[PDB]
Amino acid sequence: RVRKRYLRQELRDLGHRVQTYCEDLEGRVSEAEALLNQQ
Amino acid sequence: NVLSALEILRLVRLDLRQLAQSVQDTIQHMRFLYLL
Amino acid sequence: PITVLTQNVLSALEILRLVRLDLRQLAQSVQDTIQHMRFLYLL
Amino acid sequence: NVPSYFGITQNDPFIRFHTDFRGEVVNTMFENASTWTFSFGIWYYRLKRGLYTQPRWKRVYHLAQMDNFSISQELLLGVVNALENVTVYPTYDCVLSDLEAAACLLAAYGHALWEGRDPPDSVATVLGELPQLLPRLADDVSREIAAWEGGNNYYAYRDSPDLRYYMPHYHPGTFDRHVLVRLFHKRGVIQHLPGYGDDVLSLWSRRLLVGKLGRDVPVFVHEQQYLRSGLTCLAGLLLLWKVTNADSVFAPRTGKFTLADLLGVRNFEFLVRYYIGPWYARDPAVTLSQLFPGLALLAVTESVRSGWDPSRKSNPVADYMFAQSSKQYGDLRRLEVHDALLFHYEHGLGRLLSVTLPRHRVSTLGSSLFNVNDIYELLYFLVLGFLPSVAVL
Amino acid sequence: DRQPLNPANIEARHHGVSDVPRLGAMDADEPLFVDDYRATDDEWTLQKV
Amino acid sequence: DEVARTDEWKGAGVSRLREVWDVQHRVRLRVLWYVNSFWRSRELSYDDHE
Amino acid sequence: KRDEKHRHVVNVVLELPTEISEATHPVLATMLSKYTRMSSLFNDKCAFKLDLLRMVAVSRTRR
Repeated sequence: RVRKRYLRQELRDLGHRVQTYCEDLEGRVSEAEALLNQQ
Repeated sequence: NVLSALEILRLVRLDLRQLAQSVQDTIQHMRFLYLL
Repeated sequence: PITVLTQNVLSALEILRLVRLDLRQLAQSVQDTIQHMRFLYLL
Repeated sequence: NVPSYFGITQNDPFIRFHTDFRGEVVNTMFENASTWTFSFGIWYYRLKRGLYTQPRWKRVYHLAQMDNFSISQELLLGVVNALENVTVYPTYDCVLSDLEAAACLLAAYGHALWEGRDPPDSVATVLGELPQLLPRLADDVSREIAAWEGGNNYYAYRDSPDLRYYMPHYHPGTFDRHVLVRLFHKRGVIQHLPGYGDDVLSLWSRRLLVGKLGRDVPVFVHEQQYLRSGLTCLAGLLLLWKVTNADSVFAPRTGKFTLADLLGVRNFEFLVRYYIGPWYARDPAVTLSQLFPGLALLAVTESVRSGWDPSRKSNPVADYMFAQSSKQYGDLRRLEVHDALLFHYEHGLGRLLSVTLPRHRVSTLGSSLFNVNDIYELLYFLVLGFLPSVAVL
Repeated sequence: DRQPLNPANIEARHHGVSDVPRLGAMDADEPLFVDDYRATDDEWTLQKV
Repeated sequence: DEVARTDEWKGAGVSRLREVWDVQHRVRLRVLWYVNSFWRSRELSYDDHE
Repeated sequence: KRDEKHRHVVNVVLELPTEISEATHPVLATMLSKYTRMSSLFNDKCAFKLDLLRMVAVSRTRR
């Protein structure tokens, strides 16, 4: 029970971190597109 | 030219969305399957 | 005396190089966390 | 006053080199003298042929031609780095080295023999006395092998099949059926091992390591991974002493490979003079794989040939090399392959020393896998980990 | 099941999209699936009445 | 004149409030962190090797 | 090969009649990608059958 609870928390934390990184990369790509298209 | 770069970056945005959604769905699936 | 178009292209290329590095960073972090969990909890 | 010269054999004086002797000799060999005709073993050739097909990796390995009998420097340095990294784990710093653990283990047994001699308070004396103390241990091991009943590996650790990590104590029974620990607790060296079906060792370790480790001298019996490391080191040391003393290097040369082609008393004593004392002096972190890479290579090859699997075509050295060379492998995954390679190496050495005549076994394996023909070539391969040979066939 | 439900143990239903892992968990007890609506005090009182 | 430790302790105040459960997740308690604790000034190292 | 996985999950998990197939049902074709990645729960065919039913239902709704 203890190990399942800890692993579940770790998995959810990583699922949040991957979303944060994905949004950061998406924002960088969008800014690059905006700068290249219309300054 | 810039149009090819713009199309490639749009594809990059789409693939980022797909990867994020797939990873969240996968972790949720294994959480409901085994962790319960 | 080059135009600002080339400068914008170069700055964009620098940003995309940074993105390229960050992708490898993400992969490394994911692998490290995966093996951490596998060692500790999954056993 | 650290010497920069070493002598593999008594044939030539102590060859002088500056620093980082493996890389130094590698680049000197590959620069000053032609290598396109030089060759390693046939096993190296089949590994080269298997590894050439991969397009990304062949660029690093520089395997331009499959039909070529020569090997580039990159693949050799990668293999030597893999076999050196097998014994040292950078993730956790080792408070005690395998040489120190083995030295303590043998000095505990010889305390009665050390009692007649003057009492030493440093490892610098046991390192000198080891070539005299260890033959008694070898004779005792042979006697216990003949006496105790029950791939005939007498040195195999009976670890649980599920575990694949070297670090822990261990599962009970892992040290069971291993003959040397039988001798050690029969002679009182290890009074009791938890999980078995101040000791003299503790006092000796404290005396010979209070300077290096300070007051804190961990007890070996409880922190028993040090037992595993020192036991493997001691087995390798005694086997290597037997190999070195078996035949003198003054025997007539039968293979074309010679130190000139490379550069363009007791047999073990020359190795003891520099490889044991000065190497400790410059860096106490030296392990067995640093002094004897060839032993590690032959043990790994023996384990691969025997078909043994620690979990129960795959080259564990190749897997480890792919591990450090690629960022896809995680820290714990690279440690897993590290411990798998360690398991293979220790199983191979245990299979080797369980043979009545290891001389024939090592000679045949060197002849069929690494072009090793006589004692001179065997010693050079053991010191360097590789044996270049001019290809004339 | 045994302990009070934390917000982590409460999951939101997703209607109109594929939700097969939830359908697999139908017989489970530890996660509770809710309809994303919350009952106001007035309708709570009327329901009790 | 000098300033008492109690005055700076009061004025500095807290900035943390966190819930911590026991290992078996039976009991939950809250931890307060004071920005004026001598805990800050120490050169502390922390690591959680697996 | 995705063909073998699709055929397995269509003929064993979903137990669908031969009259209905991937070519004839766009909703099934869209759903196949999601179902294939979930190799477990295949002993619980009812979940997949019910999910297919509700996807068809949401397909037919006026929104």
